[PDB]
Amino acid sequence: SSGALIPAIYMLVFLLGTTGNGLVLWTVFRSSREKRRSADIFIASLAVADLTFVVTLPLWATYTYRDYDWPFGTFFCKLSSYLIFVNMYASVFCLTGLSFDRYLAIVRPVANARLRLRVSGAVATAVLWVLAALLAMPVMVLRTTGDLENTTKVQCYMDYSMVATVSSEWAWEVGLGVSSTTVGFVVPFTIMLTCYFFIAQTIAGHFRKERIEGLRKRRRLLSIIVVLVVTFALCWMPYHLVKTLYMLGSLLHWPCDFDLFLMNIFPYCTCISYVNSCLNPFLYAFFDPRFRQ
Amino acid sequence: ELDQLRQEAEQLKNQIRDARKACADATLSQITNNIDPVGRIQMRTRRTLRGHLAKIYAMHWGTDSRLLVSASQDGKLIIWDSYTTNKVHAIPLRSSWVMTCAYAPSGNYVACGGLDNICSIYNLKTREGNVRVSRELAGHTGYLSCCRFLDDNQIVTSSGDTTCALWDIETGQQTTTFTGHTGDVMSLSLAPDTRLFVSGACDASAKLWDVREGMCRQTFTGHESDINAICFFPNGNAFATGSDDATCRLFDLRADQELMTYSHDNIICGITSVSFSKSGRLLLAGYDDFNCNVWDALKADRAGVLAGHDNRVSCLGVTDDGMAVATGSWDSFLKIWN
Amino acid sequence: LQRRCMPLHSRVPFP
Amino acid sequence: DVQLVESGGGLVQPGGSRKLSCSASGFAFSSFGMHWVRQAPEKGLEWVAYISSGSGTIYYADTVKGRFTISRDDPKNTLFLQMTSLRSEDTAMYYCVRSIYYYGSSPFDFWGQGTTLTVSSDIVMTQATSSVPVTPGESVSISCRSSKSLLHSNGNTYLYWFLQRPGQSPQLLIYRMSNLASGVPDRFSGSGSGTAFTLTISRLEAEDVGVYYCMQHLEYPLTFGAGTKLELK
Amino acid sequence: ASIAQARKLVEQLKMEANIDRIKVSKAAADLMAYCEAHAKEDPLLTPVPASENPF
Amino acid sequence: LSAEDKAAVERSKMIDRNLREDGEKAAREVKLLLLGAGESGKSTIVKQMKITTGIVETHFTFKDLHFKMFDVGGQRSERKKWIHCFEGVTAIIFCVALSDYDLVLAEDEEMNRMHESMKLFDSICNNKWFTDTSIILFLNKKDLFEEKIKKSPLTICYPEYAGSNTYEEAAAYIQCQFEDLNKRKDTKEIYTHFTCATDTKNVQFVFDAVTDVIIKNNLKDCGLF
Repeated sequence: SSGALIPAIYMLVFLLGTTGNGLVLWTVFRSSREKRRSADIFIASLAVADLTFVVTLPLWATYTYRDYDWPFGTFFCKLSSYLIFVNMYASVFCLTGLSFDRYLAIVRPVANARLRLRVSGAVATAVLWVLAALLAMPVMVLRTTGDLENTTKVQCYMDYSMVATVSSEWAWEVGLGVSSTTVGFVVPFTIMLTCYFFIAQTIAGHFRKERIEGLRKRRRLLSIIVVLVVTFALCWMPYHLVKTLYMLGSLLHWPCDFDLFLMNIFPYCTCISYVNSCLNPFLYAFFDPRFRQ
Repeated sequence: ELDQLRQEAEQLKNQIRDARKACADATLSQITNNIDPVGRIQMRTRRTLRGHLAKIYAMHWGTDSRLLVSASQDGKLIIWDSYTTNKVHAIPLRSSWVMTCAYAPSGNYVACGGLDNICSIYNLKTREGNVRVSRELAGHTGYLSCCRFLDDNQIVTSSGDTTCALWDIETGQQTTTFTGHTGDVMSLSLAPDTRLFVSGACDASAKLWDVREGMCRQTFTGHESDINAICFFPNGNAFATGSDDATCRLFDLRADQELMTYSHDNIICGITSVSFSKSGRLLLAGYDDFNCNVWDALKADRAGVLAGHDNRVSCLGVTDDGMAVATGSWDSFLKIWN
Repeated sequence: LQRRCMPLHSRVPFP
Repeated sequence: DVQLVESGGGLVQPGGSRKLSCSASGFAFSSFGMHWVRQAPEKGLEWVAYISSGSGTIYYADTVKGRFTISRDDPKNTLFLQMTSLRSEDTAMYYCVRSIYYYGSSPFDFWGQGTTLTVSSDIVMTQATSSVPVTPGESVSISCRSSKSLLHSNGNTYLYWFLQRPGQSPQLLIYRMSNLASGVPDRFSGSGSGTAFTLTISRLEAEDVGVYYCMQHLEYPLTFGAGTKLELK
Repeated sequence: ASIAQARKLVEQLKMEANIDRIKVSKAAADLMAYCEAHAKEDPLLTPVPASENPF
Repeated sequence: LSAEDKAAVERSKMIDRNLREDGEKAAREVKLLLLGAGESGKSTIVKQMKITTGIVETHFTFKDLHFKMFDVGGQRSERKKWIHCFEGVTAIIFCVALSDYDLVLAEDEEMNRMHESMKLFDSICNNKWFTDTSIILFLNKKDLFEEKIKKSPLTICYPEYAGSNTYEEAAAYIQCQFEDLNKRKDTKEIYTHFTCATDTKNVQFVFDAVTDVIIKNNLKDCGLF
């Protein structure tokens, strides 16, 4: 299109993300033993997801310089695609995970804490970590390599074989798209919304007195609630939004000019998604007054 | 009429101090300068023990160098096994505060007492098979600081107000009482041979008593701050003390003066537990700077950093035979180092 | 021009 | 006290089924393990079953592995058996033995009274001697031999000693070599090494008459000794 | 009350006064002799190579 | 390994499981502590909540929340060494009588008990071990103070007093000094409830205060500040 030589933003974005997640992991490794209060295991999981979500893309950054070619064989992109694809599920998993324990703890402490040693007792974390891999299994072998259709340049396109009836394969792509879109959207957004609303109601009930010292604390806490809810409630959809629009406009007439805008804007939602990962550590680790030394 | 008595007391202590000064002729440092250095030494976390969920205050090695007893703020008293890391017994207490524990030389009795101003003696080898309270000793209006066993029928306690007593187990009575201190007595360590013991108080003064008669034999006062730990040499010659002034000193029974002083500029913390290793060459000490230190006896030098903990070291002990040591710290851990 | 979804899994996509 | 009671008995035709029970009297039944032991009418004794605290180890023998079972319950302090079909070899004496295992423990402390029932590889203990005439007072030496060496890598032996007066249940005498029991005088003693072991006694008196046994506790199917009878001419 | 303590201190001091004292050099010699005598017993100074250490 | 070693293993695991059960059962109990001059009617205050033995303990529960009640009055020794045992206390119920500004009791040449209480409160609150522990203040008995202020101005004990002969301003003065005795501001807080032979109020106020402090502690531990 009009734009060219895109990865200028990508190098700096991945530099910032690598610096942030490396700092987070270095601090957590420099920290002490299990005495970490209630969420540092989740924070470490998020940090390692950020790491092995941002590590490997510079190859695709130099791709456009070395365009229409793969130098490392099929298996390399086989593993890279799965590694990147699992992480976007990992984020939507251990974000609701990081919110659920706080929701349990800050609603009714007298009634709660009964399931603290049951769900959070090294039980929910493992299943949350492995569910992403369990649902990313269907793409163990789906992206074999070929020379496009006529132009003899290698790329490991998503394999279109899916040996079945003619219409079954198309059903396969539409299912793997729609289910992927819905799973990380419909439910988890509801958990975060309802839990944050409940926490806001409880904290409003607790801080009835408008003390001068309490004014700053309450304003800060409410602002933190707002920013954490709004970042995920805005800047995570656009990739799913644009791909759902792709399917919808394939179904509808949706003229070829709109095809052109969809195609040339599709690279943008990439970075509009990576911003979530690069901002999560700044959102969470930085606000801590300890700042992990 | 107290002024004249005060002035004879002043002149008497003045001439006693003058005699003490005249007695000394030379320092031990340059006499023992020719002793070969021991060199660096490295210890390792050979074994670990866990199961407590709260603070740990005191421990005591048994007479056979195989059994261990440790207390906690949680109302449990568990007895360990040194070798295989097995749990043998659990003793649920009545009062939930413990500051000292003791182990009988006959391997049949244990004692534990704390803020309740009460002393409890327990029986292990019972026919039925469960531990039971044997007798309760009461009469002290103060917090206990240490309990030690002289034999299977005598208990010695260092009280908190001004006194230390000598109980007997046959009848719930008192054989004698000891008075003469002003502050609160912190430690009471028996001697290897059972006719002497010293119990320093919170007035920077240490008094040596006699078990049978009951008179203050000697009296020492050289430190500036409180005394927090006392121990003896393997024989009945000398003893060493520890204070809150970031220093440790040792004296002599016959010389009745000071011998050596340990000081290093970077040390600013305090002293909690002190013990002497066998053969009388190495003196160990646990400090308040999250670390434990080892020193040479006859020379002022440092040998290593026996420290891998994450909080203050509370209790420290040495086995009778001398196989290893033990350091129970503020956290709910316990490590045997060899 | 009339190209058939070559950006779908080639250029820089992870669908 | 530590008194125990056994219940159940009588004659049953072959193929019948019964249950036997033992009751505890105040000795913290929920913290100790216990066994059952078979006593042949004119022969030695046999081990039949075993249960431990917490229903963890439910070991059995190697001859009655299928026809017998054991069940326990912490409340009411009772232990049970079940029988399915009895052959002519099941008629014998049935006992109860309490045992606790920890560091400085003395297993096989107290024994019961027993009840009567009329139907109507493995280490070997030699104990070659069977009867030895003895005087009213003298030193008597008793010896036994084993198949395998009893010395374990830890450094402790695993042979026990016992005694049984006529018409009375046995009692412990030496729970481990060179360790005197609880409740017995100091006249007894013992020494041995390797596989051959010998029991030595200083003085005699007209209460030591009885039969002496021999145990072993390395390999789980405990094999009893032969027994030596003293007549005291 | 306080005067009684003052007197008691006076008798304590006069009893403490009549104590003989040995020379410090003798104490130093005794300590060195004990150290050199028992220097070969402690396993902390010379670690047991393989066997005589329970651990 | 011989069978005795295995048997020791099961015994050890049983003891361990008993220990963990006991710890988890006893981990959900809150601890409270008391301090005072001694003539503050502490026994009476205990009696209202209720409806040589230096340390006395009591238990009481209201609407399913177990409380543990303490006392440290009977020690009569130096406080600098035995205070570090109670580093886990959730709250401290400091109580002092306010009407006894007059009627010198300790020594005629010595000052009134008000300044002694102030010094004791300063020492208790500013100690380094309790840097993150809330403090709750109660005033013992009031109606006698109300009937004595009419016959005697409050400035007889306070030279810098400048108020009138009314209850409210003099009270606000008193908790003004009690509040600004502290020098560590944001972490702690003081409540200063007035109880004078009133039932059903002390337990409710204690419940509200302990809920506030526990929720603040959990929020701090959750990394939200």
